[PDB]
Amino acid sequence: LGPQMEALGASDLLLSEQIRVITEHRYTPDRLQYKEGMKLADKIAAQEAALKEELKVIYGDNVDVKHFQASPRTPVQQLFDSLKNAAANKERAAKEAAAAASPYLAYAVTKKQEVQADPSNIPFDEVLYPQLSEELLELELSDIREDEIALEKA
Amino acid sequence: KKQATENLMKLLQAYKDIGDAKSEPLLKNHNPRTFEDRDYPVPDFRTQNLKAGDVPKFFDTVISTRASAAIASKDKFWAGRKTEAEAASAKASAAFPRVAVPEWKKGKTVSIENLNTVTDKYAAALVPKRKLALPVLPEGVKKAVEDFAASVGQAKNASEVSELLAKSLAEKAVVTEGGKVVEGFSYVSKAVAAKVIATRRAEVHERLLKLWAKRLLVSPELAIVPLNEFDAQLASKFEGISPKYQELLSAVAQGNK
Amino acid sequence: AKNASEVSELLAKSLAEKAVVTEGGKVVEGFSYVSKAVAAKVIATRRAEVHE
Amino acid sequence: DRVLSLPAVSKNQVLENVFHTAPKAPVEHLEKMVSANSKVYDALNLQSKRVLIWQVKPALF
Repeated sequence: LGPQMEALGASDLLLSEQIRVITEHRYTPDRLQYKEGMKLADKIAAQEAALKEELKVIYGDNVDVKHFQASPRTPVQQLFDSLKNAAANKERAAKEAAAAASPYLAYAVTKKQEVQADPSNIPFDEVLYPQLSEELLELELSDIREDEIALEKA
Repeated sequence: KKQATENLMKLLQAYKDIGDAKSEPLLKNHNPRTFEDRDYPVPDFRTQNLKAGDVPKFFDTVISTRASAAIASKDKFWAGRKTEAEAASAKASAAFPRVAVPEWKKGKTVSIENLNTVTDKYAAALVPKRKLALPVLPEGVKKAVEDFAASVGQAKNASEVSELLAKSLAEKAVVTEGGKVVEGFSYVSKAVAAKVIATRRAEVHERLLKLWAKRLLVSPELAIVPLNEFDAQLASKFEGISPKYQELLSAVAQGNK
Repeated sequence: AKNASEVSELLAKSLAEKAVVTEGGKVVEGFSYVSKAVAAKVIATRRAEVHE
Repeated sequence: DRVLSLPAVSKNQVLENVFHTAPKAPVEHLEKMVSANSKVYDALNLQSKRVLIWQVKPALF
């Protein structure tokens, strides 16, 4: 089994990295499944980059995506982290408005930050499109179900 | 270009109206796996004459043809669905709001106040139509509680008390749409979904381990051939199997002595 | 508002669970006490141990 | 032939169909309109550093 000794989400490596080593262990580079698995890992890496860039404003550059990927932050946790840096963000917005080239630009940055300061204005797709978020969940479980069906038949 | 843009927006609305009229799931028609026929006659490779390296190429061929057919089936549905939507959009009237732009007159001069009110409409669009009523503890309420806690001498932990109050209030946060509370709204957070996936993966993963354990306990010699190299040994006839591991497996099967 | 009353009940309980002891109006530091309910619970389990 | 019992559509193919295009950020629409509107303020506001009022209307003397 080699790399498969641990579950797809219980490794210290990133999800895109674990998929790569699993594909290399399950199939040879010439197989069709190998190409599809490598392309899949690249898509996961693209999602990881987008996931990082949305949180780098709170935790800095060293977001530790693997921690957030394995255990996403609860909305309650996201609220308390929004308030943790709320003071530093308000002061940073003030110096950004002072560094604005015109009064209109200062009004825009202050109005923009005012919306982003409200934790209720944080967009949650699970609230805006609940039927979509549940489908995204069962999308993963359906892929897992396919593997279970193969094991159950064996 | 404005006419085409309006026609596009009209088509987007038509797609929404027809999809909502069918009440069909959002990803059902976007997931190509819903178009795949799993009850396919599945041609038996034991009939087609294939050599050692031919079986994996044959399987990849069958998969490619099945995958291509499902892709073509989704395109066939999307072609019919697009035709249905284009007709419905043609026989429809578009009534959409105009872009919020600063008020400008040939002889006049725009003022900062108008520019700011237009910017306010942009910030109003950033506000989601539906949002969580996450309670932010006001300073007036925060200190009022801390003062009462210190009055009963619990000043040593008055701050910690305010943390429990905030958490307990957030755990029961309600959802609001258009500023009014939406009754009977249920949601699953990303953390819960990821937790379900994590446990669901562990269930199948340990099931996979249990599967192989039975094989290796009875026949440990299977470990001498790597899983990725197994397919390169198959053939249509048993006598056609590559002998690269045939003799080795027979010897290891006799045991350590 | 649907549960605002229930919230006040959790606040009161959480505050009482950490109630402090005062003597002469001033908080007594380092004061430990065992309530009658805890003592009775210990006796109940202690009796069940010997009884079984 | 257990491989033939699996779904032929790969997970990569599913993701490229559901996520065919990277979605634009909601705030980028504001930032782009604001950056353009900044030039409008620069064009027509008697208080800006650069103003066209002296370019269009030269002088009254």
